[PDB]
Amino acid sequence: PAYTNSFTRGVYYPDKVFRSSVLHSTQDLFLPFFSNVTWFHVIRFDNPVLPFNDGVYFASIEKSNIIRGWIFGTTLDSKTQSLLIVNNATNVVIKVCEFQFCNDPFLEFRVYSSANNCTFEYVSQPFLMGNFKNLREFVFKNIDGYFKIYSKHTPIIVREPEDLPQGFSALEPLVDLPIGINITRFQTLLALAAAYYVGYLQPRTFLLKYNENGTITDAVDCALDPLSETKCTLKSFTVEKGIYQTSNFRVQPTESIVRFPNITNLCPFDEVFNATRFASVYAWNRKRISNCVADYSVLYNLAPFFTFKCYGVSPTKLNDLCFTNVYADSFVIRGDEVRQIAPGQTGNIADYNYKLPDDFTGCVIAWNSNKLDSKVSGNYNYLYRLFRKSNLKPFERDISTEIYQAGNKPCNGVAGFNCYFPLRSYSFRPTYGVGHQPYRVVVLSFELLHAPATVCGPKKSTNLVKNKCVNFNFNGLKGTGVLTESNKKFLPFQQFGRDIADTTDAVRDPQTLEILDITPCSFGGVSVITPGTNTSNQVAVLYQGVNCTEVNVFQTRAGCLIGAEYVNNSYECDIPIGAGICASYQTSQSIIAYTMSL
Amino acid sequence: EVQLVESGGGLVQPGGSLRLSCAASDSSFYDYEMSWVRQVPGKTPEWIGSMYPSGRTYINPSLKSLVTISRDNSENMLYLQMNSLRAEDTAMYYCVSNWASGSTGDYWGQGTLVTVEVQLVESGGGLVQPGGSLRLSCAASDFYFDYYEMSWVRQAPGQGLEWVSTISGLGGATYYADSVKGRFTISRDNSKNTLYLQMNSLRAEDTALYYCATRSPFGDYAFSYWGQGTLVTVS
Repeated sequence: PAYTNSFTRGVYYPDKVFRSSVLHSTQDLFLPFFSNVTWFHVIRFDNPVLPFNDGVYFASIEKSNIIRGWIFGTTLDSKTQSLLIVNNATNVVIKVCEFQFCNDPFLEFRVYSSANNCTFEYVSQPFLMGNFKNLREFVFKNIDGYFKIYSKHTPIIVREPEDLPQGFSALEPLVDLPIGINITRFQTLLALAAAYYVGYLQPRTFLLKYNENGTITDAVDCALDPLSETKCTLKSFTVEKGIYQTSNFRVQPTESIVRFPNITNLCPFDEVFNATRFASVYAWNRKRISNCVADYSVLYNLAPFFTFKCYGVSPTKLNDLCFTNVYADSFVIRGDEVRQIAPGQTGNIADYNYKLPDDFTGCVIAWNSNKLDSKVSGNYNYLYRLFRKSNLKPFERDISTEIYQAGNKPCNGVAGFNCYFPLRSYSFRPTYGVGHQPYRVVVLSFELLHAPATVCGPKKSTNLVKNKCVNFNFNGLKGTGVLTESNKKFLPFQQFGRDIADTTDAVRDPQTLEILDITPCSFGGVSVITPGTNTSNQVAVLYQGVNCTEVNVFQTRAGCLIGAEYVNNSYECDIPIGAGICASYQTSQSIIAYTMSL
Repeated sequence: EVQLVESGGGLVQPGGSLRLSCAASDSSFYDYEMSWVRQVPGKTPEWIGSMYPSGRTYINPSLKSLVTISRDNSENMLYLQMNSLRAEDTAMYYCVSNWASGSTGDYWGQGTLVTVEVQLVESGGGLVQPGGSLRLSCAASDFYFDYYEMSWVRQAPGQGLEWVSTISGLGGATYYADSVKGRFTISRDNSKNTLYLQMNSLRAEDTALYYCATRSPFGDYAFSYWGQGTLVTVS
C-alpha cells in the first residue's frame, strides 16, 4: 500500500456532444486534483481486487505492453454478467458474459472456468492503443446503463517527472457498451517494470473549457484550494486582484432526492374530455379533483387536441409543478369568440357568460369537432346569456331566469317589446364556416393553497437520506443542504417581509407527516482574497464574523482570516480586506495585514 | 333517490295534441330548470323544451308555436301539449331533471316509446375559559372578490405563525391543518360578506393572536390583505 499524486490526470469528456468553445460545468464523476491515489509497483501479485466506487482511472507507463486487459464484475462469483477484454496478440474482443475468474489474473484462456448464458459482444477491430516507456491511460465507468470507456493513448516524454507527466489531458470516448449490468469490483488481466496508477472518480463539480477544434484547454476541479473554489464562481479560468465569495463548493452534493408524489392511482381526468353533450353556455359545471396523481402524458398523444394555450404558468414542464387543488370546467361556445377565453379579454361570452380574473394560473383546452354533434336537423339545444344590466363577476355561476329589462320603463315580467328573455338558443350547423363551429372548451384552473398537496406529477419517488448534504425538490422549492429530523413543531409560515430577500429553514415531508430542518452544509460568508494568478498561486480566506473558529490568525472586528500576518506599520490601501483594513503584496513575496493609513 | 315517472304514449294519429305526464318523485326536484328532450333511434337526442323554475318555458325556434307546457297548480304537471302532431316527430320521449350537467348531475327518465376600502375589521371579546367553545367573526368592507381564499392564521408573539383555515373561493371545501382536524370550522357567508369561525373546546396551547387575512389562490404564495387582530386568552 502506498500513495502518490494524480495531478491533472483523470479528466474526461462528460458526454458525446462535439461542442466548440463552450463552458461545461456539469457535476459528473471525476478524479480530484492532488488526490492521494494508489501506485502499485510491479516488476508479482501485488494489486488486489480494486473497489469500483464510481469509476476507475487506470494508467501505465511502459513499453511492450504486458498489462492490457481489465477484469470487471459485481462479485466475480458467476452471478451477474461480468466483463472481459481479450487482446492477447491481435484479436481484441470485449465480451459481456459471466466468467468465473480464478486466482490467476494472468494468461491462455485459463482465466475463466467455463461459459454461461452470454450477451452482446463488441467486435471492435481497432486495436486498444526501444525508445522510451509510453503512457497509456483509460477511464472506466457505467452510468444510465451505458458502460463508457475513454482512452487518450499518446506518446509520453522520456521519463521526465518519473511519477506522472505534466500538462492537461482529456481522454476521448473510446467505446460505449450499451449493456446496463452493474459493476462493483475491479481487477486487471496480465498479458504474460510496469506500474498500476488507479484512482476513485468520486462525485464532484468540475469545470472545463472546450475549443473550436474539439480539444479541452483548461479545467478546474473546484475542490482543491480556495482559489480553485473562487475560480468556479465567476465562470472563468483567469483571476486578478480582488476578493470574491463562493457558494457551497467545498462540500459537494452526494445524491438527489425528489419525493414529489405520494399517490399511484390516477383520477378521471378524461371524463370531462370525452363524454356526452356537455353543459350550456349560461351554466358551467365544476369538478374538483382530489387526492390523486396527474399524468398529462395520456392527454397528449391520445385524443389530439388543439393548441395548449396556457396562461400564467409555463406551457411545458407541467409534469413537475404540483398544486393543491385543480378544478375542471366544461363549456361549448361558437368558433368565433374563443379568443375571449384568455384572462383579461372582453367581448360577449367573456362579459356576461364567463369572466376570467386578472391572475389565472390555469390553462384552456379545446377539441372542436362537429362530428359528435350538430346533426342535420336544426340545432337549437345549447343556450347562452343574451344580456345583463350589470357586470359579471369572475368565477360566478349565473343560474337565474329573471325577466331582462332594457327599456325606459320596467316590464314587470311580461316578455314584450324590449323585454326579451336573457337566454337565447344557439345554432350549430355542420355545414358552416370556421366562425360557427362548436368549440368544446375547458378551462382547467390550477391554483395553490396552504393545504398539503393532493395531486402531483407522474414522476417517481426516491428514498429519504438523513444527515447528508444533498439536493431536494419537494414542491418546486429546490434546495441544497442537509436535512435534519428535528422537533420544531408548528411549521413556520414566515411571510411578514413578503419574502423579498429571504430563504427557508424547514419544510414538511410531502410523503408522511414529518418535519425536516434545512441547514447549510458549509457557509458563513467565506470570501477568498485572490491577488491574481499572474503574480503567484497563494490566496487567503476571510469570514464575515460568524464564529472565528472553523469547525497566523489575527483578531479584528471583521471576523478571522488565515494565511497572513498582522503588520503594525501602515501603507497605502491596495486590497481592502474589511473594516477599512487593507493588504498588499510585498517582499518573501506574500500578503500582509498592515494597518489602514487613516 | 330521484325516481320521477313518465306516462303517456302509444298509437297516435297525425294531427292532434299529445298529452304527456312527467311527475316528480314527490320531492322538491322542481327548484331548478327541467327539460324535455326527444331522442330518435340510432342518433343523438334532440332537445325540445326547457321549463325554468321561475314560471317560464322555452322551446326551440324550429318547433315553434306548436307546443305548450305550464304548471299553473304548483304540482307535478309537465304535460307538454304538442299541437299539430304528425308522423315525423314520432320518437322516444323522456323528461330530465336538468339538461345542463351532462353526465355529471343529470338524471334521465325511464322511457316511453310512442308509435304512429380594504378594511378587514375583526371582532372578539377577551379572555377565554380553560376549555370551551367560542366564536369569532370577520367583516369585509368594500370587498367583492368571491374567488379569493380565506385563512385564520395565528401570529402571536413568541413562536412562529401557523395556518388553520382554508376556504376555497372557486370551490368551498373546508381545508384544515393537521392539529385542528377535530377543531373549529369555518364558513364563508356570501350574503353579508363575512367570515365565521365557530370555535370548540380549546386547550392551554390554543392561546394565540389570530388574524383575518385573505389572498388570491392564483399567483404568489403570500397574503394580500390583513386585518386588525384579536386575542383569545385561554386560561
